[PDB]
Amino acid sequence: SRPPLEYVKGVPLIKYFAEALGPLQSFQARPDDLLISTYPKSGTTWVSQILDMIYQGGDLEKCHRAPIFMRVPFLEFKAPGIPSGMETLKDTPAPRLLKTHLPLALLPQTLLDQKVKVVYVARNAKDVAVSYYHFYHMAKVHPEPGTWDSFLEKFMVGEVSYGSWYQHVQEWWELSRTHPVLYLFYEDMKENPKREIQKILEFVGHSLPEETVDFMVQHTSFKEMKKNPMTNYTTVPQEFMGHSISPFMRKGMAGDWKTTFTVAQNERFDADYAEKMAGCSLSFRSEL
Ligand SMILES: Nc1ncnc2c1ncn2[C@@H]1O[C@H](COP(=O)(O)O)[C@@H](OP(=O)(O)O)[C@H]1O
Ligand SMILES: O=[N+]([O-])c1ccc(O)cc1
Ligand SMILES: O=[N+]([O-])c1ccc(O)cc1
Repeated sequence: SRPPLEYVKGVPLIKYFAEALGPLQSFQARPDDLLISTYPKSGTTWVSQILDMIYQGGDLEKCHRAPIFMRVPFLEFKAPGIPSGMETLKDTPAPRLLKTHLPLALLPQTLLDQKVKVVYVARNAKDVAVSYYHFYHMAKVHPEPGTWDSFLEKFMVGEVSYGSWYQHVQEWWELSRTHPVLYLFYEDMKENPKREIQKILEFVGHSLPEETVDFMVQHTSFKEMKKNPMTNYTTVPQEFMGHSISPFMRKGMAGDWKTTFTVAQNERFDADYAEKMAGCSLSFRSEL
């Protein structure tokens, strides 16, 4: 019933995920692992499904084996009456696709040392905040969200599960200068998914015929993913995720934060964002 966050090295975390970090210290990466890394609500499930269809040669018979959360072990995950990501990892064959939201301050150092390829997805802060707010309501391991205005204040000082968005997107953007990281944007995927799939294909070093890429484009669109039981999280216990409170596949839009942010909230957020992202080669689009 909505436990408080726990701080581990400056990072606020779901308490079961904090507990999960102990067993995870004995995780050993493989030169052929591939890590999907995002701040929450930035496109994790979307890119996981794309990467997993690439892994199965574009066939969809093969992606229905089990849910996405079984096919792509979530490193730090754990919950009551649900297998930890470390547990699920035991039964995952190489080459493995792995998922995390851990800041670099917590990331198993084995992944950097083994030079593990990373697919990093970033999304504009305002859509992430709105998506995160609704997520808190359905995903019951999170503390109480509160009102949207108070949730928004928490999001700006990084007092939410996994801490600061502004730091996450910046530190992984720096990492990409020195480590194999394909650094993607949710808004790009939204604008031209085929182009982004072709980018992911080239990073993992596969080629596919164009028909298979079109097939993948269709089967990873918001509407297909919303109705697919394997990707929409409807198979987990109600005590864990309340689908009738807010579906995991909620809207899938770039730019709809405008229907949630008030004008005062926007002005404050914009002033704060400019202090935080002061210098940056890194930039985001709020809208298409
Ligand atoms: N194939 C797809 N196309 C566009 N957005 C999708 C997507 N699959 C899921 N998403 C969206 O991405 C979000 C969740 O990201 P994550 O998988 O990292 O938790 C949600 O955003 P919204 O709440 O804005 O709808 C969700 O609806
Ligand atoms: O990541 N998740 O939300 C999960 C992960 C694994 C599981 O068995 C159920 C849900
Ligand atoms: O709290 N949860 O159950 C979560 C949190 C993050 C995520 O990527 C999936 C599941």
